[PDB]
Formats: sequence, C-alpha cells, structure tokens
Amino acid sequence: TKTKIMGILNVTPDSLSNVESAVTRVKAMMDEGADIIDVGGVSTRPGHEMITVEEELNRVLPVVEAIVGFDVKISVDTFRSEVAEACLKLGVDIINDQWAGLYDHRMFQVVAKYDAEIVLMHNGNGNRDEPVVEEMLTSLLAQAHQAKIAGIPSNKIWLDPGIGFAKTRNEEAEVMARLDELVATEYPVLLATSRKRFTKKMMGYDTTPVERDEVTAATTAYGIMKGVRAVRVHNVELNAKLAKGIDFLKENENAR
Ligand SMILES: Cc1noc(NS(=O)(=O)c2ccc(NCc3cnc4nc(N)[nH]c(=O)c4n3)cc2)c1C
Repeated sequence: TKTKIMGILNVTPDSLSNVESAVTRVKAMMDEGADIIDVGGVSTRPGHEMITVEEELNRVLPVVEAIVGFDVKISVDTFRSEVAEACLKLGVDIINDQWAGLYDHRMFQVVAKYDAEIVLMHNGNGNRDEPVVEEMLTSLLAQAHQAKIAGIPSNKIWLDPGIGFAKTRNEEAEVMARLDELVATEYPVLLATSRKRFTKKMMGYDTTPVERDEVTAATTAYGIMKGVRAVRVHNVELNAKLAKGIDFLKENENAR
C-alpha cells in the first residue's frame, strides 16, 4: 500500500523543532498528510539526563488524551513499559521504542497485550565487535523475535536503523548504502533521518535544521525506492506529498 507518514510531535523544546496549542499542530499535521503521530518526551542520547516516569507521563498524557479521539494512528516515543501501558490504555496504536526492549523487556508483553504495533530502533553506546550493519541486523532481528514470542505478528514489528544513535557519520553512510539488507528482513522498515546530522553531510555545509527538509525528503524518496514502509519526518507536508509521488511512480511501474 502507501508509505505511512509519521509526523514528529515533541512534547519538549528541541533544537531541530501547551495542550490546546499542541492539538492545533496535530490537526495541521494530518492535513499535511500525516498517517501517524509520534508523541515523544524522552531522548536516549548521551547529551541528556533521564527524567522520571511520573514526569514523562505528565508530558505525554495531556497531549495524548486530547488526540486519541482523532482519525489517526497515535505513536508514543518511550522505552519504559509503565509509560507505554498507560498510553495503550488510552488507545494508542504504535509504541516507538528507542531501545527495542533492551531497557525494559516488559515492553514486548505490554504491546502484545494490547495487540498494538511496536517500533524497534537500533541504539547503543557506539561500541561494537562487528561492522555496524552486521551488528545492527543482529541486534534488531533478536529483538524482533522477542516481540514475536510475546505474540506480536511480523507485520506489526517495525525496524528502525537508528540514524544518529551509536553511529558515526561514516557508519551512518554504511547503513544508508545497504538499506536493502534491512528491508530483506521482511519487517516493515521505518526511516527517521529528519534534520539530523547525516542530513548536514549531504549538503556539505553548515545549515539550520529547517533548511534540511529538502535533503530529508531526498532520503524519503530514496528509502521508498529501497523498500521502506514509513518515514519519521518533521516537515510532514513536503515528505507526505513527495512520498505520494514516489508511491505513484512505483505502483505505476509495478502495474505496467
Ligand atoms: C545538536 C544536533 N545537531 O544535529 C543533531 N542531529 S543528530 O545528532 O543526528 C540526532 C540524533 C538523535 C536524535 N533523536 C531524535 C529521535 C527521536 N525518536 C526517534 N525514533 C525512531 N524510531 N527513530 C529515530 O531516529 C528517532 N530519533 C535526533 C537527532 C543534533 C542532536
């Protein structure tokens, strides 16, 4: 089918980016073509301090509670089962786990409990004994099997290469050049490179985040041609409109 467009909603201020004002943005995102709304309030980067579970729920639930009643799939960016279960009780559809269940292994039992979808992102401290691609596939496939043991079917298990996590710009380029190997897993692949430092290397010069939406859409079109099924972007309108063109051209070539 179509490539799902996952919009970013950051609860907190962020360098790359109120309840009533958040709902206004959520309504704007779907009009720009957002298929999924990823609500996040955490960051697994080393340049941050981990916040308590109670603080995280005070961040996501006021916005989630308002938006669960819309005609859109809702994704929650969290790696702690207590936060995901609380959102799953409200009726969210996707749990975006940045640690792929490594931080909290109860995430698989909770997501499978509510018959929901889970995103498994490749992450780490940056150390590995094998090449980044082989290490990424080894780590993700092991976590993907753990979700299937819990009862989650393969269609509902998403794989994210984790661009910007435990990788250098050279290791990120090695992953982006071999995206077909990650799609060969037959799991739906989610690509998230919106306004990231990888994007900065594509232009070759120092830029602000908002001027990296064009090269972000380039990764979107390139990813769809490789076989990815969803993209996590900031600029929904540019990527959702561009993805529809690539999906149109890919379906047109397959039909003819
Ligand atoms: C400062 C500064 N200048 O550029 C950057 N960009 S970056 O280092 O590559 C960078 C690194 C990490 C993040 N985390 C943001 C983030 C949050 N949730 C995600 N969920 C999924 N499934 N996949 C993702 O990729 C993902 N990324 C965002 C940006 C920063 C940070």
